[PDB]
Amino acid sequence: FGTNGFDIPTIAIALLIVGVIIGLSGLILSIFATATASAISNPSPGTLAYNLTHPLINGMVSFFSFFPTLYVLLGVTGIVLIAAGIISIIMEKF
Amino acid sequence: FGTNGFDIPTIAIALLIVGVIIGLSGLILSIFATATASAISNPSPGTLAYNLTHPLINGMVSFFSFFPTLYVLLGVTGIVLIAAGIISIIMEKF
Amino acid sequence: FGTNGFDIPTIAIALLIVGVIIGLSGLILSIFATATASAISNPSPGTLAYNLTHPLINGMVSFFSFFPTLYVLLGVTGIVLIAAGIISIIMEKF
Amino acid sequence: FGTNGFDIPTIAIALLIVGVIIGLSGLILSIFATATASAISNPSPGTLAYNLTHPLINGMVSFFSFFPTLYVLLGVTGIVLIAAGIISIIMEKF
Amino acid sequence: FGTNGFDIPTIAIALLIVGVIIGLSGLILSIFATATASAISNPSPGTLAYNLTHPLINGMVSFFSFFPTLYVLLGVTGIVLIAAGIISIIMEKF
Amino acid sequence: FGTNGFDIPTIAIALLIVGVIIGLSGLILSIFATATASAISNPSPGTLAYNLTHPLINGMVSFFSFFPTLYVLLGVTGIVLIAAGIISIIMEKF
Amino acid sequence: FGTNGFDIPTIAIALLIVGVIIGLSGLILSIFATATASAISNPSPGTLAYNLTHPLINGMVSFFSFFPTLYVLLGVTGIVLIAAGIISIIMEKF
Repeated sequence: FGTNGFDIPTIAIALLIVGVIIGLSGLILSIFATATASAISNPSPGTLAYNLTHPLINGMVSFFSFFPTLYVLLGVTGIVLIAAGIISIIMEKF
Repeated sequence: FGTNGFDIPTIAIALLIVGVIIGLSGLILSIFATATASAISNPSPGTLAYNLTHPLINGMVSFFSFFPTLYVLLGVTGIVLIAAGIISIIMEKF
Repeated sequence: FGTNGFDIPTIAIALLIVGVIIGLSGLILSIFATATASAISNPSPGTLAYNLTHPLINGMVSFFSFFPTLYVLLGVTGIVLIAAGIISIIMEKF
Repeated sequence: FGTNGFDIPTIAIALLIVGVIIGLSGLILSIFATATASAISNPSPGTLAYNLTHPLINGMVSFFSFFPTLYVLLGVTGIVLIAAGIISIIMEKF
Repeated sequence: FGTNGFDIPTIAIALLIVGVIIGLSGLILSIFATATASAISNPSPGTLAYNLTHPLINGMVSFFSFFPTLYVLLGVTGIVLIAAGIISIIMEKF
Repeated sequence: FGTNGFDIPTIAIALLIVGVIIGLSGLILSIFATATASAISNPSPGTLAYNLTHPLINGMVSFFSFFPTLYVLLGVTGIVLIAAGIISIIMEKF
Repeated sequence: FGTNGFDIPTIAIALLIVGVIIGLSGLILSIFATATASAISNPSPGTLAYNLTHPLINGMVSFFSFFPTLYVLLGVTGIVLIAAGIISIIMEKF
């Protein structure tokens, strides 16, 4: 069901795959992050361990704050793909 | 029953396939998402685990909000295909 | 699901890998730094051991303060990659 | 249905294509701009980040304000094309 | 849909591409500039580091102030292109 | 989207590249200059080390004061380039 | 009763096997865990044996809390398998 490489069943299968992978990833990352939160303690505000450890958790927080826009762009890509398929169909179907 | 590549039985079979695949995908994704909801807990509003985990679920929500328009475009594609078939029939059938 | 080398499932898998590795790294570094903090003592402000040891901990603090911006740039790289993929799709999909 | 290169079905197909492409473009640009608005924050009116970032958003606003007249001219072009077709028909049809 | 090289679909696609690229660029530059603002500190008004660092941030501010007019001219170019297309159509369409 | 070598997407990409490189350069130079300021001390106003070291820091200050106008000219170059592109379009587009 | 490797009797037999194995496993693990609960005592809240033994039972509890989602995913796999069989039948049965 297509013209050259655009197959609606293939598109649906790809959507299935990407959705399941993203759900998987969220699950694994949340489960791991719970363990990370459990492991690290809060020594004190101002002794050596604090100076040694604070920037690491700051970097953790920053990167995990960067995740959402990555996911949003990944979502946007699919609309572009389906749309390019539509236009390619229209171009030479008539 | 057609002229070159437009076969109404083939079209009906393709519609069967895509519909069943989409129903399958919805079923699997919902069942998996129920497990995801069960697994992740709500630690607290403001401690480390919250900072570590909140953006992930935000990205989850965003992508799953992107799904509907993808499905709508996928549906729109079929009308274009059937219509191109109709026009191609009319062009050289007379 | 792509054109030449841009595969959304591959992108999601790569995001999974990088996120898990970064969480791992933070965990290991924090656990090791706790041991470092425990091991080294504070001899006195002005005798020989202080002169011998202070610059080392200063360098420790400095490098660990350098970590955050490294992580931020590492996060920024992914947006560039996904975006280049989007543009490459658009260029020859039409 | 024409004389040399003016084909009313071809004209209708071209109108279909351009309309769908323009709707596509508006959709994609709006969805992307929502993400852009979400990503960038407002640091403060007068510190370093403001000086560093304000002209960029000013240029964004300016270019997007330039879009409308581009679209209007693009629309005007079609009337000229159809009209040239009409005149070319009249010239040698009699 | 054109005469020699002026194709309205191609024009719309080009507008899509340029708009998306400009939005991308603004996003990346703002995100990077936030990190730049975070990294550099304010040592003091009059010691060595100030003399060493102030002209650099001055040059930063100047160039980023130069960006807007560049964007405005880039926007102006498209009106010229579409208009040249219109005139070229009119010249030999009749 | 152009005539011979003037491509608006290429221009936007070039602007992206130059802006990011300039931000990079400012970041690296400021971070290095902070270390330079930390390393060198102030011996005394009138003994040997002062005579030995003062002209070096004077040359440092002078060159870094020369940077801003270099950046301003570098910014000016882009307006000239875009403008030459506009004029070249106008010359033979009609 | 199938096409290539999808055999409904084989599927039913596999379901029988997996169900019986899972029931077996639950039985054995519960019977063993009862003995584990009987064997270990509660020395006191704060003497040496408590420090020596508490983390072990904590790890026990954690892993056994991890079991349920493992079982849920194992259950989900079968729906995917049966569904892939259905789609494979439909693809080339017509």
